[PDB]
Amino acid sequence: DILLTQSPAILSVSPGERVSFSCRASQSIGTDIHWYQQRTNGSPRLLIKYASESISGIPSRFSGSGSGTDFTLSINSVESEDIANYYCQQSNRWPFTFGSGTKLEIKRADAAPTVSIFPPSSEQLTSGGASVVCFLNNFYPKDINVKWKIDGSERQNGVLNSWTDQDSKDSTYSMSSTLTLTKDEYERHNSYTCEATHKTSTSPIVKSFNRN
Amino acid sequence: QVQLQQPGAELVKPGASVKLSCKASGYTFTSDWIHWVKQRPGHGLEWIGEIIPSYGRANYNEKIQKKATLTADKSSSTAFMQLSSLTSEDSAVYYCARERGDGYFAVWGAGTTVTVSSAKTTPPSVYPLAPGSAAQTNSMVTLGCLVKGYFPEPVTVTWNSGSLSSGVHTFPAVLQSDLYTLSSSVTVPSSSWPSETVTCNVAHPASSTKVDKKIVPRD
Amino acid sequence: QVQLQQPGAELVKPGASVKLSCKASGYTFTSDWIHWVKQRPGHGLEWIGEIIPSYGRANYNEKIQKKATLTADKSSSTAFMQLSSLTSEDSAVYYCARERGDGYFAVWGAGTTVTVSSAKTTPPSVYPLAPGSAAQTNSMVTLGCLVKGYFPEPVTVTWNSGSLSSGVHTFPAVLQSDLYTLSSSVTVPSSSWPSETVTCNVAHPASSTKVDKKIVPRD
Amino acid sequence: SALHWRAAGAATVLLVIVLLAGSYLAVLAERGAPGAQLITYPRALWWACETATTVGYXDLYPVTLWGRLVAVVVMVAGITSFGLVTAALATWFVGREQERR
Repeated sequence: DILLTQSPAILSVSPGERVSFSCRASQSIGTDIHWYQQRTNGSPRLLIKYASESISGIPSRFSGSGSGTDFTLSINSVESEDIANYYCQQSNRWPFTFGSGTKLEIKRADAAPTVSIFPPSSEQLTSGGASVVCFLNNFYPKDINVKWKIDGSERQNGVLNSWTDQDSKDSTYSMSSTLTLTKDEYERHNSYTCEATHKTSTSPIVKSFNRN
Repeated sequence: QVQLQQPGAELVKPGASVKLSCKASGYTFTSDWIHWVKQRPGHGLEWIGEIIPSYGRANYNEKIQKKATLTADKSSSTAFMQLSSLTSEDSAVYYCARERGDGYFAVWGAGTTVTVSSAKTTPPSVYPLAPGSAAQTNSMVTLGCLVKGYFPEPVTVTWNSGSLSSGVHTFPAVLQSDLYTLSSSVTVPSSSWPSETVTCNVAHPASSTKVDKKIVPRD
Repeated sequence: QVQLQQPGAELVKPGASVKLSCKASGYTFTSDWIHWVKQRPGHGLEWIGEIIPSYGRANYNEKIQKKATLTADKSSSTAFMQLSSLTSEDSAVYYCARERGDGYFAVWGAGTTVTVSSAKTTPPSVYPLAPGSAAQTNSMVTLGCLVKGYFPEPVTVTWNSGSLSSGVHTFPAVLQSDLYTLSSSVTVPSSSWPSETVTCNVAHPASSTKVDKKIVPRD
Repeated sequence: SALHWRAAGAATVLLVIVLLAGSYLAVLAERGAPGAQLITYPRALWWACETATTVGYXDLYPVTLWGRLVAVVVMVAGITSFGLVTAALATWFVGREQERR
């Protein structure tokens, strides 16, 4: 069963540059290779069929070449919408098989996060419980730390973070930090702080509110 | 028109069984093969098997245990895949794709999220996220909605029925005590809110419950 | 008779376009393919594409961006290659070669130097280089001419229209402030000069300006 | 018109049919066999052509029992047909020249 190898698994390139992904077949398969694109939360999308043939509706930016056991999918001048997972697939011999996958990653200019703290909603407090959400948006690189401080004192119990893959709109990253606690726990407290430490500033960017 | 339609999600208890479907549209030829591809989270694509409707014959991946059984119904133009005796291992997104007998997968289905758990279905709780009264604003403002306490995955969050896709972020869910939770954010021109409504559409397929939630400023 | 004739040089501004030509002579068969090979300085040969005049069909290298478009003109027996939207990367020497449909390149063109710059064409300044009055001489003497301030490349320097090729050296040019400069040297029997004239022929194709320069002793 | 002339043409229409059903059936039979290469219609049609003519280059061949049986039918149909046209050309030449006497 033909083994398709894709290396490297992650490719980092500068905006506008020319990137090339490679597929290695464990035995000659002609030009019976096809390429797919899968963005985050999306389904695969045929990009190139039969190693070189272009599909209708695909930017002229995408191209493919190769024959035998070595194949290449290239992107002349990569851009944000191209951030996704690329796969190859062969139809030379049964059963059809898929490559392991290659993730395209872009290296844009450093971006500072846009912090935003949100007090628990009324309807939420009504059903019993409060959640203070904080959004760190459009920052780059993706390395970032967020500290919680309740009434001046750092908090930790009940905090659940969540990061997003590189955005296909601006090549940045974003994260959501949440601090949950029952109404009670939320009642006997006034100030809630959300701090963010990032490469862009030697000083932390913070936001906070008071359940006046 | 969406070429292949599949149920957004399916929940199955360990050892149980579920039958996924895929309804096709557009042109249909005798040379059509419907394929099923399995994708585990964070991982790649895994060909499961194929079937040729016009004839009713199916083939399966030998390199893996055969949990699937393929069948086709010519009248209703639907292909089915019977998954049996499941386990946490059989939990992932299953795609169906059509191939015109030429080797590549022209079109894919949105995919059906399958979850194998002893848990219980649970609709998500949606709440607004408007700035704080003391939060000064620039030329842009950020809002969002909090979806929590739901099961199983997934949930599809849109802003103003998709007409506001730009400036939207929907963070990955986090599992805890058998209940996922995620948040979505949006950024519209500060001056355009709340002059112009900004609602949060949340659909939870696994329970057939869609719910909106207008985002207005606090008192 | 030179089988394939190509313009010595071409200058193009970034983003612009130029159309190179190649006029053929000698026998011509229906089985003739004209190929274009691109060579960047200090590097090797890179097949760009091919065309079959008698039929007008062309094929191109897939492993590289398609800047070229091939066309042929049966009447004037000329093959053309339209290079478009150029950049510093597309700067090199382009060869055309003929293949009798048997796989090897029998004959090549002299090659057309293509330069992609925003600069401005500039003919070269030629000056003599006769020994110094106090320079004793052996059985041989050395002369030369200085070509400087020209753009773009290249320049073809010959001594006495090539009849003195032996004992000649033409150093590689050096770029500076958008103006190349090079020197050529010659060594003839000391006793044969200046009894017998020694001139320096310098041709600068990119500007269509050929100029000679007699080399006589100083005052 | 004439029997032989009709049987020939009938052999040709029948050939085209066997060629197409051959392509379909070959893929149906070969798909499911590891390593099988006769698995997409366009090339299976080209396989059928080179089999019916007997030029069998291979560049493609069946490997399953049913694929081989389908191959056997295409071979025979092609050979019978091409052989039914030779007999029609012989009947034409004989019957004709017989007048040129």
